[PDB]
Amino acid sequence: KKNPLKNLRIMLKLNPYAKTMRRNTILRQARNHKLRVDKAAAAAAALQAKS
Amino acid sequence: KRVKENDQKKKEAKEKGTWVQLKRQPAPPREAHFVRTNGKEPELLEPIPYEF
Amino acid sequence: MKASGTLREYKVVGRCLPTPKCHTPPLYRMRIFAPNHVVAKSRFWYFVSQLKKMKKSSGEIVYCGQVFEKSPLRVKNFGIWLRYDSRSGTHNMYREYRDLTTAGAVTQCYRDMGARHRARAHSIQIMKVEEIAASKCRRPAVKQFHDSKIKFPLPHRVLRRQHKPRFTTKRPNTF
Amino acid sequence: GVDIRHNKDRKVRRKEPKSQDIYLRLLVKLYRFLARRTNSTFNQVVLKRLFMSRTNRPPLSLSRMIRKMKLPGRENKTAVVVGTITDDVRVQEVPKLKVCALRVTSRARSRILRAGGKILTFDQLALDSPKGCGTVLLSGPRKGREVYRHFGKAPGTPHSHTKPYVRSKGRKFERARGRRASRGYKN
Amino acid sequence: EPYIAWGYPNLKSVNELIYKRGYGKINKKRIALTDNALIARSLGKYGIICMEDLIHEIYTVGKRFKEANNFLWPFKLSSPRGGMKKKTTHFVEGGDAGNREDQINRLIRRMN
Amino acid sequence: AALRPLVKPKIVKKRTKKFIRHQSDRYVKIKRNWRKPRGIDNRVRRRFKGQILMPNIGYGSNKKTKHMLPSGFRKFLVHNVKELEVLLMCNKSYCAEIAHNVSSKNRKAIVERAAQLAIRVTNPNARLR
RNA sequence: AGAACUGGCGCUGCGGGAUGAACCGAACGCCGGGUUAAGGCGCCCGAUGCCGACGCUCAUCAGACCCCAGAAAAGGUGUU
RNA sequence: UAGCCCUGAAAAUGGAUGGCGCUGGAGCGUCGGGCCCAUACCCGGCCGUCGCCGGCGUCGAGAGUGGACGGGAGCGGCGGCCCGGAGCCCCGCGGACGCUACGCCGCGACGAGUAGGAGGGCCGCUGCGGUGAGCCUUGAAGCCUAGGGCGCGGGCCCGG
Ligand SMILES: [Mg+2]
Ligand SMILES: [Mg+2]
Ligand SMILES: [Mg+2]
Repeated sequence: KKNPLKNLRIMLKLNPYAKTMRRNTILRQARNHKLRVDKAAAAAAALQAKS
Repeated sequence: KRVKENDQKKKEAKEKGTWVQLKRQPAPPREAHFVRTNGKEPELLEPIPYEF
Repeated sequence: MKASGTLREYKVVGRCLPTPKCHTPPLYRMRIFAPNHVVAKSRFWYFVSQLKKMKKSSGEIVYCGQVFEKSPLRVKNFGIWLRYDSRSGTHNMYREYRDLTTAGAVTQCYRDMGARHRARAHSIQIMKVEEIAASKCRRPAVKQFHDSKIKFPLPHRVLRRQHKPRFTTKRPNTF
Repeated sequence: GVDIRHNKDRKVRRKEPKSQDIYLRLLVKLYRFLARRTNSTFNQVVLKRLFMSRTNRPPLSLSRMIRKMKLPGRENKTAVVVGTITDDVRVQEVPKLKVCALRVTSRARSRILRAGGKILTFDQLALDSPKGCGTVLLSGPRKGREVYRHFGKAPGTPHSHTKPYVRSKGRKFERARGRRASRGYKN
Repeated sequence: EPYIAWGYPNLKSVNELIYKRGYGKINKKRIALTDNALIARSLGKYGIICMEDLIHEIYTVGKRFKEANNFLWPFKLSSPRGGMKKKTTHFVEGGDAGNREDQINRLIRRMN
Repeated sequence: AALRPLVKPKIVKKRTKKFIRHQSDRYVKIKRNWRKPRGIDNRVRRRFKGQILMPNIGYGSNKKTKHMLPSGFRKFLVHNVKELEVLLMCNKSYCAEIAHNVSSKNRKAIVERAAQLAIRVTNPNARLR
């Protein structure tokens, strides 16, 4: 019994939606990382362009 | 009563066709109701001093 | 109740099951201090069953939320009321402390009644914790901290042993 | 290791026969192949009649056999008994049934053949019907023994019906007190 | 309740257990579940042929909750890696033996 | 060493110390052969900590390595020329011992035959001149 | 000394209670890694060598952890 | 009034929070985060026992979770100058192991024990009917050995 949740393609042998459950949420926490570097820099370099 | 009584209902849904659950169950855990505090506020109490 | 760790102030409201004899029971309310939300909804049904004909298999609660302070950084004078058991009898007691929130005072009461009167945290019943303002405090131990332009030094300072040279050639000085 | 009830984990039934019979082993080795290979249950009944004991293989007399095969629906089936066939002198007329059994006695297998039957053995039954298709398996009276009439509650309890052990049936042997009301008690 | 400890498990602590520590009884033995085939040959007569269809019926208490829960071998969990608290008295009394009312999700992770 | 068998596994033996009898050291009326203690008081049967261990079936060695010699073979003692030839289909797995009751003249042919059949004799150099 | 309900020693080791029949944990094939239970963590003795938290406490008879191993009434402008 | 402390508080070998010792605690109370280890629990190994089994298909020609067919009629796709039909291989004559069936393999769960009850013994000693074209004065039995091993054990084999 190779462990599910710790290697891939054993989750997927038992749950095929679990891969597209994974690359639907790595996208919304890599695009939300870009949304917290761009918006962060747009308020870290914002007042740094004031004074 | 619950065996003979059902007999008025096993050949009643026979001609009408359900899955009526004449078998019984224990008490289910209670359903999520939606309690009401119309007007007032919950009355505040607190335990009383020790006097003999 | 163990009062393990810091305490926490819960509000619990609660009523009893809808009867044929009476609809809409009044849904009473308390203010429980407990280290998590399970002990709050287990001492709630302790203080209720001493005061009404409600017991936990004949009544349900609808709300157990952490109620917490409106000024966590404003120093306050707390004055509370106890009902602790002693060995010989049980006793009504007033008591004051000085901390930044009510859960910082009732924690300091169980640590105080444990120190001075050997009461374990199961035999003790809070009646009501509210602040009073300054210059209404009865306790003279708290009362001396109510003076602006206060100054006192730090005499005889010692800590952090074995941290340095468990074996050194430099005598420590109190300072 | 939770369960103190470990005393029943070993099932007690036979796995091999305790005999040293080199012809009975070649009938188990036939049928324990046929037990696990054929998708039937007749081959898993006649297999388990293979082990066990000589007490549990009672002699099936010939007149129970021709009584339990005159019934409706037993017109052309073979008689099966793991166990011996003796004859009855009690019965006169014998129909021409087809039988199959270990060890038919000699005064029985000539009162069978003269009526027009045929005795079979369990090698020419497997080549006849592997599935057991279209046969009747029979059984003798295993609780007809003189042993199974000493067995009951106890011979001195109320009712009892147990036949207590005596070395010589007659007067003055277990008929004095407890066995009649005039002396002692009526059990 | 002096001998047990229970609460209300959430979804991933009903998900952690079936995958990592689930084991199915086939007739009488406990074998690693590992393949959707080993549920469908046993219990597709009720309608849950795959792995995550078992976990609907065991998380939402379903129509076939008896036939799903009696299918599973009991969870041979491990000793916790945070210690425990006094083990004998109630969880209300500062122990941990009784009803703990969804705090069980903090405990199941240490048990596994 | 040259005769070089088939696979030789990792021979692990669970215990290398040879079970001795309780009160073996203290007398010579009790030899070291094992006899299990069946007293009422004694603490080897009752099995306290730090005392004489006693055999049970958990010390049973591996089913693929039981009776293996550390050379890699399994011994099989022979007596003459003919019953050395029963071993010709096991020349890579089983080895021949020669019994002590063999003389030194008949130990000369069955050590030369065991090279034409390529069979390891454990003692090829025994009771020679 | 004698009974009732359950458990245990008797038949049973193992970690703990300094040692111990019954107490608290836990019941045993032979072992490698992991984690805990009752317990503990100055030195014997594996582990507080944490910059632990808040107090109480001076004993010219201190106190120190279930059963469990030496105590009460009454009294103290000791002290909280 | 109640916590700590003291008076109340006397027994015989020299003595007992276990000892040493301990007083910004190595004492008492209420608590936090760590940390140490049982034969407990988890993972894995190995052995045994129990349970449910598997192969006489050694059938490189056996394939079975449907096959022969066959005349009465068209589907596509194969041998075109719109007709469409057996290959019993043979360029290789080639293909490991195995099933003491009282044996071999698989999977799974359990493993304490006095009294007492049964199973196995290729444990051992003495004697007989068999049987090893068995063993030996080119040294059998017996005893000894800081010699080499095997079996968990009863015991055994070999060297000197
Ligand atoms: Mg005894
Ligand atoms: Mg003794
Ligand atoms: Mg015995």
